[PDB]
Amino acid sequence: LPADVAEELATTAQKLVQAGKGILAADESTQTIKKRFDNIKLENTIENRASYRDLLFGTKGLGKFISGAILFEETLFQKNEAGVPMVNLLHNENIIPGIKVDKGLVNIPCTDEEKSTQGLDGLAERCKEYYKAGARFAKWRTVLVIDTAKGKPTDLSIHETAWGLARYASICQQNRLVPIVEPEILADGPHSIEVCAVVTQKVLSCVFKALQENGVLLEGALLKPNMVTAGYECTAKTTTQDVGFLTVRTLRRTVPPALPGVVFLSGGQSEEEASVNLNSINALGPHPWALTFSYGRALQASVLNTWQGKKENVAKAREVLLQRAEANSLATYGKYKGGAGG
Amino acid sequence: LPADVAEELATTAQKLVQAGKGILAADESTQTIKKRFDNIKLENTIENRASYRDLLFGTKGLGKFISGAILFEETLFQKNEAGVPMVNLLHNENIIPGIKVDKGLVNIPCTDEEKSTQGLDGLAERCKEYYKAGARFAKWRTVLVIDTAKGKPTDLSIHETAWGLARYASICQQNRLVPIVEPEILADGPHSIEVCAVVTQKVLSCVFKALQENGVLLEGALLKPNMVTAGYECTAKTTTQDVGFLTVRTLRRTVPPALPGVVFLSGGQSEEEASVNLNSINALGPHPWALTFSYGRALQASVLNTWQGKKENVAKAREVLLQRAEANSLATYGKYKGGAGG
Amino acid sequence: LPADVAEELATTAQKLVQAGKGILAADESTQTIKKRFDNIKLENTIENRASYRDLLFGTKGLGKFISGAILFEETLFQKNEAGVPMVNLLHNENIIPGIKVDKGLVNIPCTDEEKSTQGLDGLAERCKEYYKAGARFAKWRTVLVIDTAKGKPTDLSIHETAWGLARYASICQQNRLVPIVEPEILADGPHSIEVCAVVTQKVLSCVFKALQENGVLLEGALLKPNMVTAGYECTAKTTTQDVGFLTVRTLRRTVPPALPGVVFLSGGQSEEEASVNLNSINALGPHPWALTFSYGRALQASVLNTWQGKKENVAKAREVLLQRAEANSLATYGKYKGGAGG
Amino acid sequence: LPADVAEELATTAQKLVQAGKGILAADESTQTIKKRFDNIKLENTIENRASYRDLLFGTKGLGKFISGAILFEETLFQKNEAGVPMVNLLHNENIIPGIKVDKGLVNIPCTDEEKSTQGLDGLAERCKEYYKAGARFAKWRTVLVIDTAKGKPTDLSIHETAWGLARYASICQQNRLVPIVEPEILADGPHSIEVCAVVTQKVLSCVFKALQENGVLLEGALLKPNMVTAGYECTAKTTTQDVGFLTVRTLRRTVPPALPGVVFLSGGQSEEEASVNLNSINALGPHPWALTFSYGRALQASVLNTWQGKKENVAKAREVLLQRAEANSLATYGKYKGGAGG
Repeated sequence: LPADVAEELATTAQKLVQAGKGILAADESTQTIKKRFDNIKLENTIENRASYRDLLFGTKGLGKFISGAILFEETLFQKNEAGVPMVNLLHNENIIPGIKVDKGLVNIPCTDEEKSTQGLDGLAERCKEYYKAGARFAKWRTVLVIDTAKGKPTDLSIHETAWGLARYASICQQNRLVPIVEPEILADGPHSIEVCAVVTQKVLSCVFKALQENGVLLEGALLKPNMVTAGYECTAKTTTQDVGFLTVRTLRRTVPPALPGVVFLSGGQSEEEASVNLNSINALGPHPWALTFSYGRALQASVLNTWQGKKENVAKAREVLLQRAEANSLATYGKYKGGAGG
Repeated sequence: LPADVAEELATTAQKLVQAGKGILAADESTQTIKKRFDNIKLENTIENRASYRDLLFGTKGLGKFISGAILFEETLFQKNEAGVPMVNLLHNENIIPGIKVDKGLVNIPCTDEEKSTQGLDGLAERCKEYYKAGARFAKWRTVLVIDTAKGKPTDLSIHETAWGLARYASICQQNRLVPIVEPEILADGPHSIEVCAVVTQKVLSCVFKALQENGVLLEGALLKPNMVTAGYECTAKTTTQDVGFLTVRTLRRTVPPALPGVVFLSGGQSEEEASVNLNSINALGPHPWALTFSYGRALQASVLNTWQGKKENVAKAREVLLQRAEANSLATYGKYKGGAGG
Repeated sequence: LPADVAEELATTAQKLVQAGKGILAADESTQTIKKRFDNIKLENTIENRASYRDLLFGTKGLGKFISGAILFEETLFQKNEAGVPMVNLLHNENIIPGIKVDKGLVNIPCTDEEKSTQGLDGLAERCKEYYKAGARFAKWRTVLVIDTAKGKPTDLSIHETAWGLARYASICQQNRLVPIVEPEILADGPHSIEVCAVVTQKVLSCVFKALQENGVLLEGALLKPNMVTAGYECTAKTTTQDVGFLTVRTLRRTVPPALPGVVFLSGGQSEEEASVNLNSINALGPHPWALTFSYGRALQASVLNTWQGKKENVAKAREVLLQRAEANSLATYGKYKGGAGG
Repeated sequence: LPADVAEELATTAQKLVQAGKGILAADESTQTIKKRFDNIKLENTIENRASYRDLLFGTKGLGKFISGAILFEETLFQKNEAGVPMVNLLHNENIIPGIKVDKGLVNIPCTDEEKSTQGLDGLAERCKEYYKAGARFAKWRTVLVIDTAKGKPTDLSIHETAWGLARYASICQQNRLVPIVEPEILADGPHSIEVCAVVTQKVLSCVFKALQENGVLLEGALLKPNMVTAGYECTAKTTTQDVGFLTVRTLRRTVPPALPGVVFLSGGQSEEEASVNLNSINALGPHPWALTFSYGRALQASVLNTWQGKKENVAKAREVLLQRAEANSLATYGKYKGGAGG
């Protein structure tokens, strides 16, 4: 890898997880964002989306709590109503433009409907396309599922996820883009927080091994794993402390120090849950990597809520955004005392 | 895998390598065919290709020496000058329509220009599109290289190859399409035939393992490997006896009997050489699988040559096709005495 | 591997599974044989064992149904009461002396009591020791267990078994000894004959892959797998035909033609069950390898029974031996009609 | 793994690499020590070794620079001339008793004389035997070699190494014994330091992966790798700065933070060089793990030299020990200024 691009990779990767800042994931596809909009009964118009992405990226002050924003293709190339290109709104607040570059989840034949992530085809060309658009980091999401009964996640699922992410990451780096390796394991099921730690540890082990095999520069890469948590169905009352501990443990057991940081994913956690947990993790003293956030839902839920599509509520909702952005910023320093919303 | 599709895959896989028949590869992309045409100084027009494909698939009597013909997308959906759909010319002569599903070779980042075969994005839908259009089996080509000095093929190559193929092969089988797993090792370089056997043995072992890992029904699939030959620069005069022995050996050492047959590839072998070799192979007593051919160049060279585009030479050319196509048919039984051309 | 030793390996491996002959496993350790003896209330004296091994190996005519006898260390070096060395009794009846060379099963730390096989330490020296004693083939037994609920056999179990056998086999060959690779999967449990086929296929896949990695000459090796059968607890009434089919399928799906033969293991099957099943397997037409037996209990049960330790019953029991030896010999040709005992 | 043993392993692992202390390797086998003694023309008698070990473990004040000392079986159970048990000399100076558990290197069949470390047979029982005798941690040494031309280290080596270590490491941990995973890559050959980094990175990656696969509690174990240096024939004058950088890099790229520390090995480095290098390493700011030493030769050379066996030189020699032992202690803090000998 050219010493220049390499140096670039390392720089942005490190800038992406600088002290007190996380990444806002506003990369919802036209489909998923529809889901988000439906909750506030908003019409999934191109105008509505543009107004939304403009609401987030235009929030004056967002640059202190956000290091980078993961953008969806559309948004990466669009402008708001007043002709201001979205990436410029980011630049205004010193936020780094990012771009989701995977073409979605499909099933693996001969597995009980376990996902595979499309995107490798043409990815290299797209990367350049995006860099020119002003993007500096990319994201590719995979989905693993725990089901002790049905033996999930199977080795094929794990191997597939390992190799895919690896291939993808090796490509982005070639094209001056820092890869956010996202091997998400879904909390779905009655599995306990212990199983989650075990499965999460196994997966990450495989992941990094694949990264090694393909030659992914860890120093110019980021990991976006699921925090260790109980299954959605597990009645056993686990505490935020367990979450933090078990998570930090499994990470220390797998993630080499070369990796600049870990940008956590809220998954199905509530906005507060994510803030607290993230906090309880950093609360656990000095870690060898940054343990920040890459929150989307956990950062947008109330925003999208209080907005209701009605521009009359734009400012009001922009505050809500900073409210959550600051919570998670302090949570970075283990300084978030539950209060910025519930 | 549904008992119905399984049975079908098994059926066509076995039909595709029936006694005495091989596969005709006429799936040349617009670019590659251009190269072929350039030799006879023919213009790479749509009409010219149409006439050429038509010339091949029209050859009355072709069905006795040809089980199936690998078509390129275009040819799979086109007709000849007289409005006759190309697939129909095949049906006429009882030939099975095949389709090349790989979207091309690309480089693996962090390897000395080693390839990665594009395709998996969409492949499922495309497979359906093709099945409807009368495609029964598919093709995917991977390119490995031997370079002892530079340590090629690297594990990354061999790995990417294995997983790529297996990924494709499973998708195809899901969509009633028999997959021809093509792990081609370029005979380029001064490597000896002994090294070719070793490397090939390795490569195959890794491939079949990935096939297993992904759930590729061997009984409903086929393999198109290179024959065990010396390198293009190996001054060591090796015999066709050697080619036959080593090849049969490395195959017995790696291919499970559940695999219907091996459709050999000519590569850079002269039409006669490919025939001779394929004969030397089959000559080695009964084998657990069919050791047939899936030639393209070693079948078309003389035809395209004698044709010169001039329709005035159509039948003259077609004769040459049957000349070769029969040569190899006998080679199948080990009954080919070097004579059908040189 | 020296062409001479290699040639030797191939020869004995092929001689070991010649037409109509199987291998008698009389390699019970002082512990296990105690178990066998207890059933007839025999004292586990050295004299008793010697009388026993002498009863088997002395049976005039045993050389037609037995190609080789797997011996336990002791027996390999002992003589009978009249000073006749055991290996000489074998030579008399043209039976090839074999030797169990693994030091037993221990557990794998961090697995639910899954076995690991000791023996690698010093194995090479022992091999020579044994060859000098007149042994030509060796055996090393591993034990895998199916438990869908507890996810057994785990990958660690499978990987361990794969690598161990591999290491062992590569050593024996070096020392002029043909290795009988035995990856036994126990029928214990409520798993169905379908699961057994699936698990057995997975395991064999891994096994042969490891063999490849270590460089085990398949042509000078033998496999001793468990037949595909229902779990001991599975109430679902399976037929001998299913057993035969499913077994042959999984074998064709994994075992390369290079492997000279497969010497089946009776495990917990009754003497007849083993004869019938073995028969129903060969009944399934021409196979690419020998599918013979390596029966021990299935060959000794009635012998040890009718003998009762009382020499007055030696001849009577010797007949019983041939009775079973012939059953399984015909079963080799798919010619065993249930009758030689029940 | 029991919470009690887990805690213990974790404890001693962390104690074994406490600030400023390293490990003294005096586990030399009767044969290797003979070599050492031959240099000072001393007779390899039982008494001589006893006096030598006694000289080392008696050094009043040694405990400040030495956390633990790797003993050979003999020394672990012997006493000095005055009847004082060797382990007691250690306890006196608060040094932790360690034991080498590997039964020696052997060749891997079908590799150009690459090693395989014996031991696993019995290791469990022996571990108990040793724990009782006061052994708290253990040692196992694997030897890999770099030979770009002959493609060394082969995957078979790297694999066997990884699985061997992990197998041992898990057994030790079961029996309250902290395992020192020793993947030594011989600096032999003209390979550059860049290649050493690459190969080392690879090797470590594979090792930690096997450790994971086997369930080796990283927190209760330690690693003894080679430092990243150039080959014995590499005329390219590399600096200690380079050694320090590359080494720190390849480690950050492969070692999870859960691993307490890295106990470096001198190999063929001169006492001073090992000190300098180890200093250049620690000099590179704070690290997530302890980058201490586990020297043997680089600690004993001058001592054994100045001793000449003549007890008349005992104290004179002991001073030299503390001379070096302190050198490295400061090297630990990056405070060693080249002066304690040359």
